[PDB]
Amino acid sequence: AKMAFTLADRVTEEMLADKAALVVEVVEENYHDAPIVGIAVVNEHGRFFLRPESALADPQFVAWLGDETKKKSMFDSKRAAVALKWKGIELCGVSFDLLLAAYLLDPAQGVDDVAAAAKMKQYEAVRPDEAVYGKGAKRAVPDEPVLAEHLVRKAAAIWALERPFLDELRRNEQDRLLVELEQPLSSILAEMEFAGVKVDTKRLEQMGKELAEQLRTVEQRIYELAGQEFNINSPKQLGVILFEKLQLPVLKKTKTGYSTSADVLEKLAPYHEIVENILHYRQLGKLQSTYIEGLLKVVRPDTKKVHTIFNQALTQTGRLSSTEPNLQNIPIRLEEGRKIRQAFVPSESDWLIFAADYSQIELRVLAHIAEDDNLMEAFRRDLDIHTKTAMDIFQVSEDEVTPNMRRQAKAVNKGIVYGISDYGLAQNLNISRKEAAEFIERYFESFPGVKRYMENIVQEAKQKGYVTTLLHRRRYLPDITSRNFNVRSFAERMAMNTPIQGSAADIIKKAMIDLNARLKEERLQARLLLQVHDELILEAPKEEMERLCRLVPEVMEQAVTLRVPLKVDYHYGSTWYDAK
DNA sequence: GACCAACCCT
DNA sequence: AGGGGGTC
Repeated sequence: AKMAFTLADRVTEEMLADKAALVVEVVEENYHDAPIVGIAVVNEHGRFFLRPESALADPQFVAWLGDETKKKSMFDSKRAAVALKWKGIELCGVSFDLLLAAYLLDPAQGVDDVAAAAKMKQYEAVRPDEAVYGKGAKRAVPDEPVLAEHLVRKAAAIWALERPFLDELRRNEQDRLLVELEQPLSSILAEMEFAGVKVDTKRLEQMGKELAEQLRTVEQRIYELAGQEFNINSPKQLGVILFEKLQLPVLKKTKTGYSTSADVLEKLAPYHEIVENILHYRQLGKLQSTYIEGLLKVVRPDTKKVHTIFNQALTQTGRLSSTEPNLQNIPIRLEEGRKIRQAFVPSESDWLIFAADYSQIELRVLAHIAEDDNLMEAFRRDLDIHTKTAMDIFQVSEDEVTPNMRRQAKAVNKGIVYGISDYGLAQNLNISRKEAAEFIERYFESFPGVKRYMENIVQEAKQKGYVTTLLHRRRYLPDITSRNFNVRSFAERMAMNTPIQGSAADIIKKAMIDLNARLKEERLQARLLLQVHDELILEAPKEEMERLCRLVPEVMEQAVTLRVPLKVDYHYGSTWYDAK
């Protein structure tokens, strides 16, 4: 049932209306320096398909793309915007992004194409991308009539669905969240991804060489200690060596066999010297395969940069994620892995890396939303929150908090944030369930506002069907009324955690927007490179460091006003590693 | 190609 | 709480 459209050979004026749905199709998953395979425009004058070689060489089309007063409705405008950046072309005037609209309305739908968004409004006259392009090894751009019809159907769907999505967003009080936060963020993210992060590949290659050697040493030790050679990475062979040949106790069983997770191996260590070597082996192998080799695979040889993609429409809480590479999980906890960060360097000579991070943003949001007097006081006094929680739950003075007490109060604080239960805290602290329940009980005795919040939010999630964040992000929790304890309990944890994690995500997004405007106003050459949930990483000329020291924390702290202050710490240095 | 245990981050 | 090799 073909949809009517003009398969245009040249760009004409009626294609350049000041309101249109626009599709700029980039089929490669990684859109950096990738082909644009076709273009489609739908507006008041009709529906059009243009070949990219024609349209992107046409000066009037390029000027239309870059004209802020010519409004476009798209799906996943950052994909388009980034692909066009690599071709030297600017995309402006995107006033509606259907991907981001669908994500705000319900993140649980997993909307990743136009067809999935359209289904939300009983619009089905468009195919899923997976049906048009196929999947896996059979993934292919189809021939032009099939391609052109698909792109026009997508554009037509966008044109049809804008009004219904914006109506619903408004009813939800999410219209400003789309227009003033997620859409402008999307363009900031596009700049970040495009700029990329410079990598010292030589330093990485030498790290790889050293690891290679330490891995050979530990691997031989392991075969010496096992008394035979085997695939250390094989769960079958390793399970046989540990739990049969060597008779180590079986403390945990996997669905398919013996468990060898790090928590289990740490318990087995006293019984045999093989265990610490296996652990060290896995630590090095992780660094080698994921971080040295993985990173070296994705660095662009021409520029020596990595260009991540930030998925802004994926997480259930409002966080971003990062892929190919993931720059939000670069090792930091153990010193040997943290050195990987010495390979991330400024993109120009005499530039430095600058990192700013919120101090305990999740707990401070909790203090604000729960209005707990004790917690709010703690933050208003800028106390070490974990020491203070130790003092209250153990009923001791600051002098009497031992390192183990602080470690445990810390785990409780994480637990309260992730809404965990006597059971989940017990596993984390390696203790009994009754003991955990005693900690939680003491916590709530000291922070009765937090308890009140946890109760109130679970009830609100049951009453309304969802919970919300500070800036009106939403998460639907239909399992909250389940009669199955485990399923219900998980939904309740989500009710408790989501306004905390999600409101934190809202605040840092708003900081990024405010910061980008300030950097411009000041005409600084400093640029945002990365976000890592509660921190922003920038590069700038050494001559701008002193100004950034004042400017960046202040923008991040003033992003919203909460009942308690926000606090931002910062550092800078020659490499990401040194920015500590 | 798809899963799953495993492990890196906040 | 939220993400991003071996074995069939």
